[PDB]
This record gives sequence, C-alpha cells and structure tokens, in this order.
Amino acid sequence: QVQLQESGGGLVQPGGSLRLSCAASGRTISRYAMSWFRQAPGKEREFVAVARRSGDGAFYADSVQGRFTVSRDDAKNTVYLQMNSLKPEDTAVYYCAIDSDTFYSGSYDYWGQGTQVTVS
Amino acid sequence: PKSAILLILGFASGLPLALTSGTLQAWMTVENIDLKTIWFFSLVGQAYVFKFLWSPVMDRYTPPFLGRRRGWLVTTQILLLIAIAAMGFLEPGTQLRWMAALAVVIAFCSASQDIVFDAWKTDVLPAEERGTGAAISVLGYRLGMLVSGGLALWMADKWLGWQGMYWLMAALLVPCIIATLLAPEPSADLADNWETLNDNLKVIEKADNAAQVKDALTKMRAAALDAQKATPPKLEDKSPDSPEMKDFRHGFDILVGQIDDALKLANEGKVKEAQAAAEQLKTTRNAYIQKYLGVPRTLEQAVVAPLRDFFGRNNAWLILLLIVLYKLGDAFAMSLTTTFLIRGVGFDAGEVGMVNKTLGWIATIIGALYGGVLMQRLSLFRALLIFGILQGVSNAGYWLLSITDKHLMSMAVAVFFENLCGGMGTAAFVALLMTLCNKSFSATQFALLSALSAVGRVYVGPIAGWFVEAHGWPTFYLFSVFAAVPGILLLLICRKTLEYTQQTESFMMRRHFSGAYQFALYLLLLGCLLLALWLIMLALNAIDYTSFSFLAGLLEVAALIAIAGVLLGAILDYLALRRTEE
Amino acid sequence: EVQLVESGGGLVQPGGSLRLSCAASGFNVVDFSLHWVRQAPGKGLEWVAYISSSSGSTSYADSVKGRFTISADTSKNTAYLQMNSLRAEDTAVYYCARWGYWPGEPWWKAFDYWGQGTLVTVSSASTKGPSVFPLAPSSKSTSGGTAALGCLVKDYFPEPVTVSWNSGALTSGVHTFPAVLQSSGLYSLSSVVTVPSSSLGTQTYICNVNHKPSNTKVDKKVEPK
Amino acid sequence: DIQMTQSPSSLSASVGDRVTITCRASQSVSSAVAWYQQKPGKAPKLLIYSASSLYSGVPSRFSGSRSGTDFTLTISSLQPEDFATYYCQQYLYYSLVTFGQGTKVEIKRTVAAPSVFIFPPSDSQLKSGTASVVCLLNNFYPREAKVQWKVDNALQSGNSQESVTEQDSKDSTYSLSSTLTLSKADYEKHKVYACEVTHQGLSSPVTKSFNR
Repeated sequence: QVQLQESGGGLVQPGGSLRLSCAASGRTISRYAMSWFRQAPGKEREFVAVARRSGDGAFYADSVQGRFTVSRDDAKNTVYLQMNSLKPEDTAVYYCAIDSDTFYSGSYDYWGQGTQVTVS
Repeated sequence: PKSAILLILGFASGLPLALTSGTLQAWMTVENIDLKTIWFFSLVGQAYVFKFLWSPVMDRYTPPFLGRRRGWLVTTQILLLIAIAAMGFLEPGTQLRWMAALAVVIAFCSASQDIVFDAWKTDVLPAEERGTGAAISVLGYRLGMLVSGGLALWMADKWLGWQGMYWLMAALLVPCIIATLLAPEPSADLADNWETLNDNLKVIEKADNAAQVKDALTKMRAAALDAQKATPPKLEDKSPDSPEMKDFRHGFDILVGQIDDALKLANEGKVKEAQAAAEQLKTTRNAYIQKYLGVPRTLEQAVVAPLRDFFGRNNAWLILLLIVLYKLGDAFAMSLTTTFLIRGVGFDAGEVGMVNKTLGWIATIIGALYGGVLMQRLSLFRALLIFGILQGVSNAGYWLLSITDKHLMSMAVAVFFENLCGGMGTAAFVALLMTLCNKSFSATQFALLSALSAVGRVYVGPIAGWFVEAHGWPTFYLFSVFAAVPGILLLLICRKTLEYTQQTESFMMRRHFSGAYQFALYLLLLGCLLLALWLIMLALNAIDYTSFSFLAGLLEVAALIAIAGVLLGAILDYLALRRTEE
Repeated sequence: EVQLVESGGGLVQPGGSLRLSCAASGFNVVDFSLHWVRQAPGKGLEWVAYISSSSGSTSYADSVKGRFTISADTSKNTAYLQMNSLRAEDTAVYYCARWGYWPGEPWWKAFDYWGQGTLVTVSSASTKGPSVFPLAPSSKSTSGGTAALGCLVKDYFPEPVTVSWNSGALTSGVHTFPAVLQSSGLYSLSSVVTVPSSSLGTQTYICNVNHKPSNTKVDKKVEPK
Repeated sequence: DIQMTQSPSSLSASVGDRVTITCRASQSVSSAVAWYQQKPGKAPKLLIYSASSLYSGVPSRFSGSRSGTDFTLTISSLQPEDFATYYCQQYLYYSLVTFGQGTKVEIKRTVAAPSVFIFPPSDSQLKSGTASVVCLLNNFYPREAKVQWKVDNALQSGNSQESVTEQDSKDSTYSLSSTLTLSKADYEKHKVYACEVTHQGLSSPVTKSFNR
C-alpha cells in the first residue's frame, strides 16, 4: 500500500520554535523531489522548500533564511522542517508534496492531510 | 581535507607492519609451526632497517602517470594488495612453502611505501603546517599499529579467520588507494622539465614522418614555459628578482622564440628547414646561456646527487650530530622502564603493563597534538628548545618514584607526563626532519636522516643494563635526566642556521675552509665500506661454515673511524659558523 | 577615440563568398596579431583564423582550412577575412580579437581587447517587406487592469534589430522577447510590456525600430492616416 | 576524452556563498590559461590571465589558482552582477588555441512567486494571415516549468514553442514564454486563448484566458 506519515502541529507557544517530520512508506523516496507547502490565512499556499533526487539540488523560499530550516535524513527516509521565532500571523497549514511523476508538474494523486502549526 | 589525507596515508604506512612479525608468528604457533631456520626469514626485519638502499630510484624516475610521488605511491600500494591477497590464499597446511619469501616481498613493498609517503609529506606541506602534519601522521600510524596488532587478531580468532583476515586488510587498504588518487600533487619542474625538453629535441632529429615535428615542438614549448618560472640550483636563495634570475628568464625567452620559429616552419609543411631550425636551437643551447642544468641522464648522478647536495651545505655536520643525539633521554628511559617497574618496584606485570600501554598511547598522542598546535603558533627553534627541556625534566619522575613509596597513582602520573613530553619532542623532531630536506632529493635524504636517528637509539641496551645492575635505579634515572643536556646544547649552538632557513626558506652553500671536508667524507666512505664488508662477512657466517672472532674488533674499528670523521666534520662546521659570525 | 569596429554582413549568394573587415582605432594592426574568433548562436567560442603582419604568418583552423583566406593592410589599418564556398554551419558572430607580441606581458594577457561582433549569416533568404506594429489598446483584452502594449514585428532580413521606446527614454517594464522560429525561415519577436493605463491620453506611443545592415529606420505609432 | 569518475557532478548553492569553477588541460600547458566573462549580448571581458595574475580595472572579488593541470577560478562574494558565462581558454601557441565549454549559473535569492500572464494580440492581426499569442511566467525561480494550450480543454502540441529567458543586459527580468502561432484556418476552431502552465512554483497548473 501507499501511506504518508506526518507529525506535529498544534498549539505553539510565543517566542519558541517547532520541528516537524514528513515521511512516506510504500513509495520509493529516491529519485523524486520532496516539497513543503505553507499557508497562512492571508497568503496563498506559499512555497517552503523543495529537494531533488538525493542532495543534487535544493531550493528554498522567502521564510527559509533565519526562520525555517530543512533537514534530510537518509537513514529514516524523512524530511524535517524547523521553525523559529513565530510571528503571530504564522498560523500555517503545512502540506507535504511527493511527485509520483518525473515531470515535476506538481500533480498530487495521493492525497495527504498535512500538518497544521497554529500559533496563539 | 588535507588533514584527512595525511591521517589516512599514515594509516596506510602503518598497516602492513604487523602481518610480517606478530600475526604470522601467531598463525605458525596455532598451526604448530616453529618458523625457524627457513633461511628467508630474519630478512623481513632487515627490510625496514635497510630501506635507504633503494631510495634513489624513487626520485630519479618519474612514472608515466600521475606525478613522481603519487604514481610511485599507487604502484607500491597495488603491489602490496596483490602480495597480501596472495599471502592470504597461500596455505601452510602442507608445508611452510615460500611463506617467508612472500613476507620478504611484503616487507620490501612496505618499506618502499614508507619512503614515498615521507617524501610526499615533505614536498606538499607548508612551513606552518609541518607540525600538524607530523602529529596527524603519527596519530594515523599508531592507529594502524593498534588495528593490526589486537583488533584484527581478535577478529580472526572469533569471526573471520586467518583466511579472511588478509583479505580484510587489503579491502581496508583500498580506500586509502582512492584517497591518494584524490591527493594533491606537488610541483617538480627544473631537472625533469629539461629532461623532457632534451628527449623531444632528440626525437626531432630522427623525425621523418612530418607529423611528429609538431607534437614534439609543442611538448618542448610547454616544458620551456614551465621551466622558465622555476629556480635553478645555486640560485635558490637569490629568488626575489635577481639579475641572474633575469638572465635565466631571458635565455628561456629566446629558447621559446626559436621553438615558435621552428613551429611556424613546420606548420607550412616544411620538414628540412624545421630540422635546421631545431639544429640552430641546439647550437644556441651550447652557448653560454647554458648556465644551469639537471642531474639526470646518467646512472652515477642518480646516486651521487643527494649526498653531494646534503654534504655541500653549511651546518651539515652539526645537524647530523643533533639528529644522532636529540631523543637520547627517552631511549634511556624506555630501555628499562618495564624492568624497573617489575623488579625495582613491587608491581604485577599484567595490569601495570596494560595501564602503561594505555597511558603511554594516550599521553604521547596528546603531547604530539599539543606540540603541533603550539608549533603552528610558534617558531621551530623555540618550540624545539621548550620541548627538549620539558622531555629532559620529565625523566625525573622515575627518580621521584624510585625514592618514594609504592602507590600506583604516582607511577601513573609519572608515566603520563613522560609520554606526553615524548610526544611533544616527537612532533618537533619530525617537523625538523621535514624542514631539512630538498624536495628534489627528499626521499633519499629523509630516509637517510631517519635511519641515522634510529642508529643512535639502537646502542642503548648494554650500557643501560650495566649501569642499572652496577649502581642502582635512582642513580640510573638521575643520569638519564642528566643525559638530555647535549641535545639542548646542540639546539642552542645552531640557532642561526635554523632562523636563516625559517626566513629565506633556502639552505646556504659552504665555501670556506680547505678540503678537509673531503678528507672527512673519505673517512665516512671508508667506514661505510668496512661496515658493508662486515655485513657480508656476517652473512657468510650465517651459513655456519666458519666462525671468526675478529669481527667484533672490526665493527668497533669501523665505528670509531666513522665517529671520528663525524666529530671532525662537526668541529669544522662550528668553527666555520663562528668564522662567518666573526 | 579608441575602439575596434568590425563590418561585413550583407547580401551575398547562399554558399558563396563574402569579405569582412576589422578596423581598429587607437592601435596599429602591425603591433598586434589579429585573430578571428567565431561563436555560434547558443554555443561556445572557437578560434577561427589568425594573421600576423610582422612576419607575414597566417593560419586557419582544420575545420575551415582551404576555403577561407585572411589578409590585412596596414596603411588602411585594418584586416580582412574573405570566406569562399560557405556551408550552412558557417553562420555565427565573428569577433576580431587581438594578441600581443612575444615576449612580455602583452603575450600573456591573451585577447585583452575584443570586438562588438558581426553576425555573418549564410542562407538563401529573399526580400519581402516586414510589418511592424504597436499593440492597439483594445478594451476587450484584460479589461479593468494594466495594459499589455508592445511592439511586434513580422520579419527582418537582417536579424539584428534595435528597438527603443520613447526615443530611448524608458526601458523598464518591456520584456524583450527572444525571436521565435517562423515556418517562413525568418524571425518575428513581439516585445510586450505590462504597464498601468495611466498614460492612455497623455503619453504618446512611440516605438523605434532600427535595421543596421538594411539601413532602415521605422517609427511606429497608433495614429490615423 | 578521459575524465575522472566522480559521483557528485552538480552544484546548488545560494547567493553570498563562495563559488569555484575548474577545468583540466589534456596535456601540460604551463600557466597559460585565461578566464573570460561574457555577459549576454556582448563581447567577453578578460577577468583573469596567467591563471593567477590580475591587471587593473577588475574587482578584487575574483581570483584564480593552478595545481598540476587543474585550473580553478574563485568568486568570494556572489553579487547580482556576477551572473554571466565563464570561459577558460588555454592559449599556448597562436595556432593551438582552444576554448573551454563555459559555465553559467542562474540567480539565487528570495522567492517572488511566479506570475502567470496571457498576452494575446488584437484581432486586427488576422489581416496578415496568422495569429500568435504569448503565455509567460514573470518573476519566477527556479527554471523547470512547462506550458500547454488547453483551449476548450483540447490538448495542443507542436505549434506551442517554449523558451526560458535569461537576465539579458537590458531589462534584467526572469520570464518563461510559450508562444502559439496559428493560421486563419485554425481560427475557426479556437476563439478564446487559454494557457495552462505547470511549474515547481505552482502546486496546481494555472489556466488563463482572455475574452474577445
């Protein structure tokens, strides 16, 4: 079968931090690009970060320098998103995007619930 | 990055030592084999002592791949892997076979690897990183000894076995092979570049097919451009834009001009006029613009050149005396430390020996690393002086132990301190040795200097035993403390040459005094020939056909002659240094 | 007053012959060997030929040898490259670089001064009048937002086209769109600009088009006849 | 034709990170290697010569070095003006001049989300016998994207031409173009111009149309 494992979210205290993990079991992680998606109530589904096959390429968003951090774990086959100094507007639903096709079009056939980091 | 390379290369240089001495003897004892009177053995140990013999081949010949150092390293390492795998495949079940012969081959390959690795270390490291490189290489070599001695033996005992152990060691050596493939390569221009110049010029004379004129002339042009920026021998100290350097540049300028002229003719399809142009190039070669050239193209030079290089310098004999007697105190302490702990004090052999092993290992590693960092932050002479004084003073811990009570903590503290100071002195000594070489004949000179350092350490046993059995232990250790003063005196005597080499980075050339240096060299050569004759006589005596008693007198006569030559050379060197001072 | 100007693109027979000139002002062609370098559209550089007038030496690349011939005149202070029996792969931008004399630092700073390039294109294209027009501000497209104006063309016999807006007074906002392939074998860009409509009745719509090899200058505006 | 076997063959680094470019000479060349920077639509400029030496006029940001037959060019502080194409040329003899391949690396900075715009011409273009429209991704990064023409939910292929634009030396934009050119006969089947684009920066494809 195909399953996506997500963790985290919930109430976040002010001035703190958070660390979320995303993994997929039943699908080959290798050779496909893993991306994260943010959404505050007032923005679009803004970008977070994307990683190509292994560590060959990696792209980052507005809120990566100083605010978020992306970690790749080869042993556990999972990706970690790290937060810092959450603004009160950061009430953010997080989506985990796995592309089953090499075209990188962004088509999502396997639906995932996604995490939700809500502040205040 | 470079430090990882140094660590892994030191690991490689230390890996093959144990399989020819300890693991092999364990394998024989398990299989009920004596490993005696095989007539090939007792030469495995002699490879490491006499590895300086086949050194000039390592720097005379440039293999046709990688560089001069890296190519030799890869060939030696792959030969080692093939030999070790063959040793694993061989089965002494039927009989001993040529197992000792394979061991001798492996010993020779390992000694060659040591030579080439030392030469590469000398060539690549900068002045500041010499201590750090020495410390990391020492760390790697001790790690190699540790893994080969106990860990591999245990693994063969429990899981792998004697059959798979050697394949494991080969598989562990492979990553260092890709490491040295990835390693940096130094620069070596003048003699080699002029040699390829001459080779292609001679090929131009035989050129008949109208196409190898162009490629040959291209090779000559690249070589001439490379050799333009290098410095010639006897002009090393006059490096910063000297008039002689300017004339060197001017001559190579004209040479490249003539190469372009001949290449212009050969691009037009002409051959005969191209040949005449190369003839004109050779004619202008013969003129007075030829001021400096190289050692190669003769067999005798490949051997004679490093010796004349080293013994033409100034401070050549004082450096020899410093190398002979700098770590004398550590040798005197180590020669009978364990006998002292067993008989001079009432301690058990097993636990005390094991704790001494661990403490000495850790303490010498820490001392070497701390000395490397401090030497990175300091000059060489000051660090040598500080570390020599410290290693001389630390010996007194054993006198303190021998007069004091019988607590284990005091012994542990004294051992830790002594091994720490030993590591510091070791790092400084290897830094000095890497400084003293030439980067053209680095392999031969480094091997000779290392063997010379070990020579002074060899003859400590009988005197230490006689002193300890005649006068006692506390007197012996007070004497051992008092023995570290000559090395410090030698360091303080020759500080001017050390600072000159630290500043200008080039060794000077001796010119004063009469041909007494030649007489001293003749004395040394005669002593070496007498030692060779004595060794051949001992080899003939090994067959047990006839035994003689005058060999003992011959050996000491040769030793006295050699030492007299060295002392005369050293006093002349010091007199010349005080003469140029005055 | 110092520069190195190249010329020579023009109308020739396809697969025929054509001579290019490289005239250098500020330095004489005697003192520096003159090299012709070709860069194909989209690919890397490659050295084509050289001439040295000090010794009369001359050389050509293997893939072009036997057909080209490079000469020079020092009284007129220029060099020439005559190309005969051209092939389809020959079309490229030709730069006329210089190289100093051996010995010295002049030799080591190879190709220190370069040239703006000349697009020598070989083809069997013919002559027909192009049609350059500004985008009329039609209300149907993107009603209620910013106007997507621009200047779009249909052909040009010489590919190099110099487009400027309002006599070269403004540059921001117009996306210079690289020419797309036509089934007719020519190239027709469409430089579009996305700007607010605050200047529909105040700022006039002036588009300037310059064809240098064709020596043609066109001013385009949406005005009644 | 012989190159060292290496597992990591690509690089991905952001602005302000030290960057290096390397090229190896096939045979010994000495220190005769020069480094040129060519900005789009201009003749190349001499950055480095002798592989380590520098003249006047160039910023002190760029540096070079050689080891063996390897030559390297280093940039310490990446800048908005450093995005051009870079060539290493060996220039041993007049006739044996050879150029390298060239290395161009795009712009890494804070992400402005892509803008999808449709650019149809007026209906007056039909007089000339053709109709060509543009669909463009304005101010987007990274490069990987594609466009199709879902006009009335009908797939189009062949007549759609895709091209990414570089930061030219005039306007310094970042746009991606999909141009459709159709004839008068094709005008009877498609009336409203709609483009659907898929980008890494678009979680869902964008469909855009204009009303006439």
